[PDB]
Amino acid sequence: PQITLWQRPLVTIKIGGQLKEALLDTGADDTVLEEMSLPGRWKPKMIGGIGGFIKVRQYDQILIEICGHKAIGTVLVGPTPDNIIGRNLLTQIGCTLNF
Amino acid sequence: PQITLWQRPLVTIKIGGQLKEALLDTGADDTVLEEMSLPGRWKPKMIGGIGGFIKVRQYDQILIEICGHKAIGTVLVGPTPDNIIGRNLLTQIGCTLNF
Ligand SMILES: *[C]([C]C([N])=O)[C](C(=O)[N][C]([C][C][C][N]C([N])=[N])C([N])=O)N(*)(*)(*)C(*)(*)(=O(*)*)C(*)(*)([C@](*)(*)C(*)(*)(*)(O(*)*)[C@@](*)([N@](*)(*)C(*)(*)(*)(*)([C](*)*)=O(*)*)C(*)(*)(*)C1(*)(*)[C][C][C][C]C1(*)(*)*)C(*)(*)(*)(*)([C](*)*)[C](*)*
Repeated sequence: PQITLWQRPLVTIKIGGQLKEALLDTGADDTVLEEMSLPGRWKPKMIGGIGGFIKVRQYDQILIEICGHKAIGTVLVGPTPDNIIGRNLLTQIGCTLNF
Repeated sequence: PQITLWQRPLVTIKIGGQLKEALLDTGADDTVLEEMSLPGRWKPKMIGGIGGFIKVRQYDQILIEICGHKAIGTVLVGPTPDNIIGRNLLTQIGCTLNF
């Protein structure tokens, strides 16, 4: 899918048996979703964004289906305002920037 | 160009006499540049991200050259960690997302 930037680029993901909409974010090094329930062990961690720093938990080797495409990596769960698909998973579904 | 996401999608911009580097950020609605010297009048504005809110100053109709292409748009100048080119300018240089 070629996506134009007039509208936010939101995509359906299936993550841990639940369905979500997530933003495709090339400025995000990582993937960060709003609080949810994931099975598994996680480790504390903090990321930096524009308004400061949040404390999140990482889970690694989480299967995620992004718009019908399957990917497996680390997902950060914490208090982001929106679900964010970063470049750690954008390079698994093969996604590039073109202009 | 075709920009692949293994590395931050970082681009050279020329804005106000000055050379800067900025990230192409599809998750940013707006363009937020590091605090710098700009001519004109602006208005207080506040924006949010991961971490929370920042107070930035907003400039309309500023000419930017992004990877050589020119566009005119609102540029927000304030306390952000990196320079971000966001959807308001990225649709102007014809940028798309592909997977
Ligand atoms: C940007 C800024 C502007 N303004 O544009 C941001 C945004 O867009 N914000 C907004 C909010 C709204 C939404 N809400 C709801 N949905 N609810 C405003 N208006 O303000 N964006 C953001 O933040 C994104 C992210 C980004 O991409 C970042 N990342 C992180 C990880 O944090 C980028 C970065 C920064 C620092 C340096 C590097 C890069 C998301 C969406 C949150």
